[PDB]
Amino acid sequence: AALRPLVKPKIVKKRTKKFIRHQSDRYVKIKRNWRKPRGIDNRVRRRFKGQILMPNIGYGSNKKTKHMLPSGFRKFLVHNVKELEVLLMCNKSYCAEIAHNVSSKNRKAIVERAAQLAIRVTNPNARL
Amino acid sequence: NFAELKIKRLRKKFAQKMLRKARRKLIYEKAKHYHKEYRQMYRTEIRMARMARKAGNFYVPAEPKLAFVIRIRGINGVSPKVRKVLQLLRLRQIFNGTFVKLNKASINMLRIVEPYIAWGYPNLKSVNELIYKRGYGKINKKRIALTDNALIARSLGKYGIICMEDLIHEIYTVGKRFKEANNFLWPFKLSSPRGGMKKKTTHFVEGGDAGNREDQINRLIRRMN
Amino acid sequence: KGKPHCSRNPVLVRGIGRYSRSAMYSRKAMYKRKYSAAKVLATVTKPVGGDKNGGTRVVKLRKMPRYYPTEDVPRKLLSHGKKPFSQHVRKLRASITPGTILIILTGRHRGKRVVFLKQLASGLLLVTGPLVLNRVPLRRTHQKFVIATSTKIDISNVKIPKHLTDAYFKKKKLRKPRHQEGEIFDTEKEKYEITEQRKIDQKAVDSQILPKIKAIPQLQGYLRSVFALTNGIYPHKLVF
Amino acid sequence: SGRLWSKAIFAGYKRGLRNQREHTALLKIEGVYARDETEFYLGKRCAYVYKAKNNTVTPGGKPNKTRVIWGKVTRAHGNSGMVRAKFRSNLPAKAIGHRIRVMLYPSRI
Amino acid sequence: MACARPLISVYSEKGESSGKNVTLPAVFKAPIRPDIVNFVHTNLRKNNRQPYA
Amino acid sequence: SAHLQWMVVRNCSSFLIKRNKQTYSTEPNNLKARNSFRYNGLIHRKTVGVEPAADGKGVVVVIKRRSGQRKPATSYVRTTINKNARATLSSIRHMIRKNKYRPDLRMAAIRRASAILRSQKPVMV
Amino acid sequence: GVDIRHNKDRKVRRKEPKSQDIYLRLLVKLYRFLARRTNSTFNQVVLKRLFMSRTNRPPLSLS
RNA sequence: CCCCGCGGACGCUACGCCGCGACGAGUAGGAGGGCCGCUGCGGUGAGCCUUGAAGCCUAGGGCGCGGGCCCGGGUGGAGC
RNA sequence: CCCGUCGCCGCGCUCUCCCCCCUC
Ligand SMILES: [K+]
Ligand SMILES: [K+]
Ligand SMILES: [K+]
Ligand SMILES: [K+]
Ligand SMILES: [K+]
Ligand SMILES: [K+]
Ligand SMILES: [Mg+2]
Ligand SMILES: [Mg+2]
Ligand SMILES: [Mg+2]
Ligand SMILES: [Mg+2]
Ligand SMILES: [Mg+2]
Ligand SMILES: [Mg+2]
Ligand SMILES: [Mg+2]
Ligand SMILES: [Mg+2]
Ligand SMILES: [Mg+2]
Repeated sequence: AALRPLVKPKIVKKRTKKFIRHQSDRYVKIKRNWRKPRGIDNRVRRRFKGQILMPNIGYGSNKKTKHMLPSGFRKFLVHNVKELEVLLMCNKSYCAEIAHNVSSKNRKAIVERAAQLAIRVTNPNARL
Repeated sequence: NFAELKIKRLRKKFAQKMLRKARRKLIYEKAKHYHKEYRQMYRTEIRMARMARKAGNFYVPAEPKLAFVIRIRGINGVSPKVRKVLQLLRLRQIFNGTFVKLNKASINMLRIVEPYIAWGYPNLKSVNELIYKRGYGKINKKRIALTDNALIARSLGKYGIICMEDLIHEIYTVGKRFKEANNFLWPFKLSSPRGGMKKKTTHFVEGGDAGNREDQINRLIRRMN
Repeated sequence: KGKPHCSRNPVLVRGIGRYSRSAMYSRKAMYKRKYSAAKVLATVTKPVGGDKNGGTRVVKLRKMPRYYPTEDVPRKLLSHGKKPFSQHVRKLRASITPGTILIILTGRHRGKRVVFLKQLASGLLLVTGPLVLNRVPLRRTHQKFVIATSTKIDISNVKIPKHLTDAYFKKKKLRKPRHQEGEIFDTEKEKYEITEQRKIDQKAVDSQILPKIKAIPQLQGYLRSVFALTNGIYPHKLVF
Repeated sequence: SGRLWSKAIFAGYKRGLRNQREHTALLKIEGVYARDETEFYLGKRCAYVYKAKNNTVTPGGKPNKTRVIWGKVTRAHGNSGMVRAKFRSNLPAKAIGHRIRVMLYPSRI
Repeated sequence: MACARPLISVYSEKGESSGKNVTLPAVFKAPIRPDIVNFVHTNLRKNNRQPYA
Repeated sequence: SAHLQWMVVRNCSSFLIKRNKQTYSTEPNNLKARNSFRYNGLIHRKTVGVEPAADGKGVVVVIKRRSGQRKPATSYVRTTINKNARATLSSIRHMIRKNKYRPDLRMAAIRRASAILRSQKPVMV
Repeated sequence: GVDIRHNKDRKVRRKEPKSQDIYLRLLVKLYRFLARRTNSTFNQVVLKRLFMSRTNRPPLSLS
């Protein structure tokens, strides 16, 4: 059915959960966006056991499967048909997706053209 | 000229083939010679002590000239003088072993780091299993596994050492080029002793694991690599 | 070309021959067997036919591709091992010998006691619990999912038919040819039919194994019961 | 027509006093109270069979409420017949003190 | 290349070559050097600015 | 010079697209449409480009001639190939290999021609 | 844990010109190839001088 | 002196790609990178947009170690 | 030129001729 990627390696994620900010659970004013704790007595910064984990480079994904979608493709944002033909020779490794601001009439032509060029669209049925 | 160049390439390949074939035969025979030498020394020590007992006298064997030193303590809270000597012994990590040629200068260094190391006199089997299983060469400042004889010969051939057997012979029977052969070896990265340690904080003669255990270092080596 | 000889170097341990290089040089008489010194037409011409259409046409076999993908995959490195399954060596436990009573551990014949006949070319065991005794036909089974009991019957000088191979016992299927879109069920044939050949073969093996089972007392009753674990006994304490 | 599996108890996870390694579980097999008797069970398939609310497909049967987390015995734990087991998914903590079946499937006898 | 100065046709208002030629001025063979162009452009666009406070 | 012009437009170009950790170049004669010195379709004395025909069938093979490098109006020679896929690929192979006209672009042009022709044949139901 | 010091691990040296001069970068490319693919130590010295700053490339008078 | 085959993957944004080895605690502090983010200006995208911009909401799908980002649905009504 | 069953290493057979033991 769907267009298949050139290769589909097993994607290994070291961590599947978000790094939430320290004490973002206790306050609405503090959002889940990560911020490095810099307090003198902060137990999260000191890395005490059972505390909120800190992001570091060891969690980095394998370079072979980085930015890979679950379908084995990587995404390139497109805004018109002209930007879609840059993926003609990258058909089996990169998939197009249409930007959110593109009109319903115009993204119909993009989906139609991408079907012709065998480019996979992540959101082919997006205003209809 | 196509035929002439093809023949020229075949001549060179054959010559290279004969050169390995001669080199392989040399490696084979030198290992045979070392085997003859190894039992000669093993039988000689038995025969030497055996004839002293016939006369009612005592044969005192030569003091061992080779020691295997294993660091048994970590890197926390080490006094500067002990820290410096361990670096000079290339023991920068716990359970890092290395071969030390024994003399007055080296023994007094081993006494300084007495609480931090366990050492003794390795036998022939210990040297073989350390070199073969965990032998890594310091080649161009890199830790390279000794998977081919060419790695040994490229860096040590000028000293006459061209194979693992030559490297083992130089280490065991402390030869003229022991320093070069020993330093060529990356310090041995041994596992934790399977079956545990008696007590790392005290000397071997008092029930612990530190200090000089003469031939008992071989028992430690088997559990440790 | 000479007739191929045997190895002349008996193997005493895998990877090591009994005789040395010089010993084998003499056994091979290599001293006198010394030697000093000494395709596939891709194109075919064919008479095309027709006046002033040329004599022939140089037609090349294996034409060039008419489409190339946007990208390909590099070839693999060479592995020097990793043989296919049909060339693997087949290992059989020493406790399993022809005539041994086995206990099936999985499948619809769970816990039944069957007779072992032979190991097949794929390593699968061929078993028959005399179909009269416990309703187990001539069937394949895996040695890793059976228990080899110590009770054995002598099934030597019985003839297991030659065609009883892995291809004989391999499953067959119908769906789904001549049919792509599933709107009318192709669930027909699902009733697997016992081939009259299978009944003939079952009758042939049983006719000569059943008499030997009847020889020693109450073995048919043993084969007729199933194996079970009772709250008193434990498998590690059991002698099979 | 028979139990065909050994009764075992999920005693807990491999752990220190203050650290718990949930990827491996310690099983107590009935009748095995010494380390030298655990040899038979090494490599044996073990299953944690439970029931849930929604039906799930049953291999060779109609869908029912039975679910299973499969595993196998890896090695002996301690001197008193405990064994360590690895399951495809870490055993839920609600199963501590409940039934684990040891299959006898990968038979070496 | 640098010393070579080609001849360029002068095109007529109708768009075709008029037959007159001009040798390429040497300035067109000068070093092309965007880092200087970017630097000069960066500091000269600041010169028409109007103060705010 | 190609190397000098590359140092100018390697990161500053109107055809440059830098999105989603990827980089693409949209100049007319860029096979694979990637930002690279080898595949740039503007900086080289000789280039080859493969485009779909004006109608919906065939390909246009455009090469750059060697004479008028400063005269873009007559600098490109466009030929149209409207035959079967195997014969079309052979023509492109001969144009690049037999002429020794940028042999490093042989498979890129052949693969691009295959993609264009594959896109021109009608879709299925 | 290993007993080493990490304060001297990163050697401080020019691995490229900090200039964006495209002509200097072109002849750095030329002499990066020459230093690599020849045994001439002259090319190595010239290449590393090309990375150097202006204060490390003082003018040479005619005298 | 290739030719019954006229043919033969990928690559090399050289600020790129590839290989090997060792290493990885950190307050005060220093430095680097940021295709992290905000606003405005010069260029550029024959960019997007009343066939719906900004903003906002969302048990929706994902990406990144992370800063954050993209896409679906709703609301909104003129810009981005 | 249908997908390098390849390098190092360790071997076996043939381009020699006789026999011996099973098997067709
Ligand atoms: K850190
Ligand atoms: K039940
Ligand atoms: K310095
Ligand atoms: K803009
Ligand atoms: K990110
Ligand atoms: K909106
Ligand atoms: Mg994530
Ligand atoms: Mg919050
Ligand atoms: Mg504090
Ligand atoms: Mg301490
Ligand atoms: Mg133990
Ligand atoms: Mg102390
Ligand atoms: Mg470390
Ligand atoms: Mg530090
Ligand atoms: Mg750090």
